[PDB]
Amino acid sequence: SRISAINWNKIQDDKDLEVWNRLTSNFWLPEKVPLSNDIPAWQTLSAAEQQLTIRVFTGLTLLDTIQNIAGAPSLMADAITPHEEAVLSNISFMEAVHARSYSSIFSTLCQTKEVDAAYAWSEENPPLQRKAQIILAHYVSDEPLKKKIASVFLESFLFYSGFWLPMYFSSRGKLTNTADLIRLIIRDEAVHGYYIGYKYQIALQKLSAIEREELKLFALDLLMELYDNEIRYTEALYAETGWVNDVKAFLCYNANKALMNLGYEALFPPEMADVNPAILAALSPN
Amino acid sequence: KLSRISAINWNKIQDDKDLEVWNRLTSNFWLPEKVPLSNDIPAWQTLSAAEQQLTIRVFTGLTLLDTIQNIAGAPSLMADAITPHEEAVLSNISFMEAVHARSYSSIFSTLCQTKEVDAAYAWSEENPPLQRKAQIILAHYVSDEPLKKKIASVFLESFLFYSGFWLPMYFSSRGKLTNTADLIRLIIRDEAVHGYYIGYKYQIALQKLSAIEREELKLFALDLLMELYDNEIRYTEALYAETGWVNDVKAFLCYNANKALMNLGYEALFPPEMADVNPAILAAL
Repeated sequence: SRISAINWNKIQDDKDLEVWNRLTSNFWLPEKVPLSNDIPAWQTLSAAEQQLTIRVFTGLTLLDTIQNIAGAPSLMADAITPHEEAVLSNISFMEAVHARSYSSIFSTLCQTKEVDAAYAWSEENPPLQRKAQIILAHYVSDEPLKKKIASVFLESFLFYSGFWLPMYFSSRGKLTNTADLIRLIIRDEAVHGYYIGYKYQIALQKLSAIEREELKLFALDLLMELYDNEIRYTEALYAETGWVNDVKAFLCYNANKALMNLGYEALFPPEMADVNPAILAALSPN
Repeated sequence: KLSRISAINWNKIQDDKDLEVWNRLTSNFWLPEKVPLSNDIPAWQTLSAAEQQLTIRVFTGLTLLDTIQNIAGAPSLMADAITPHEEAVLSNISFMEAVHARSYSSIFSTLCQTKEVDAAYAWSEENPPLQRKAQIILAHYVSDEPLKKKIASVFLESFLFYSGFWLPMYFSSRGKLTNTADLIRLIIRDEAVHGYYIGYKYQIALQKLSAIEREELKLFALDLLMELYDNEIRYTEALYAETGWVNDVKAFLCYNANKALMNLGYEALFPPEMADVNPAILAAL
């Protein structure tokens, strides 16, 4: 028995139709955002701030390119309902839109030499290569639940973390339209992690207690590995700024969200995940 | 990073047509919800029990093909992309295939009866022709013959598919089911670009092969087209049996088989005498 025609009037899990409706309904393209209105704001940023922004965004671009190419697609083979497969094909597509959005921003605000140098930086940056390597290794592996754990960490932790910068600038009245575009990405990202995290939880109920325990420990070890590598990434990128400690706190905040999307309890105490209300205000994240 | 996957750069297009198609397909985004299907409810009851059943089975068969294209087709063409932008384009195509398929359940929900719909599904799960065409195309998508996969997908989209759109487009000319006709038009606006683009990439791949290999593929194409053609003929003679339009369809099958070959860069296989179709039908497409 091959493939059967999909019946959307035979939903097997109401969650599938809900996410499908939310994701498709929230469709958008970078051309829909008035990025050109940030050109003046861009001009008020220091040379150091401009480089920082470009490198950060190139980093996010790498992550979504992977999610578009290997991430979302590697989960489609593990879907437990035909409707899930359709939703995953929408997620994969939107990851392409997300990756494409950064080029939109580069075309509108930056100079070619400046952007090309950033792409060269991303090719050699240690922490960025390592994080891409780690996740990608799980995506090509044989263990489905580990692919989902990696995917949620990529979306609810690694990604969100890069959103601090546009959100900070926006709180200062700079790059407000780019910030709007990032909130469009977050609106998708929040649902992606939630959904994939939910499917992970269901798969867990079908396993022995010994097996759930092995995955829980795996989850925490992978998180600490990605977390500490993200701290190093952060300390090098924001070396100047004076914003390193704010970003770190943001990392812990999102790591807790990644964990709960997986069905686990928050791991970082409030004293480590205290995000400036200005960032939270201007945010609208998970 | 390193030599692994690199961040995609849309300001360094490697083939202008990748950007063109990306913009056209994303610009044409749509969902079945955007179509006032309900406005077709009245006209729907003006059809006999035979017509309704026929229609529902045609749409079920089409639903089977898109589901395949969404999960197996488009996705298998991924590994064969020759530019990063093509990969992103194929992911959009794969997504829209899910929208196409989902659209049919919308039509059933808005105009049919549960028992009546589940009837078509059981039918497709055993209809000899349908299961065979699905078996043929799907066998290629699973293999490691990149160019054959492209030939197969072009046949699945520019030939196998359009062959079912005839019916809905007739009602359009007549006056019945006008909103469903708008929907089908949206699916066609996508389908036409899909065959064109993939046929385009197929031709790029051909120039890189030896002269003997191109002839080999060129022959393989005709051998696959005919096998699906006769299997399609058997499919048409059955469903449209009653009605008395089988001839109209047999003539439509040939029309789209020539257009599918053109997407691959080949010459027409059926002379205009066999691939002729009512001007009204064509005027709706």
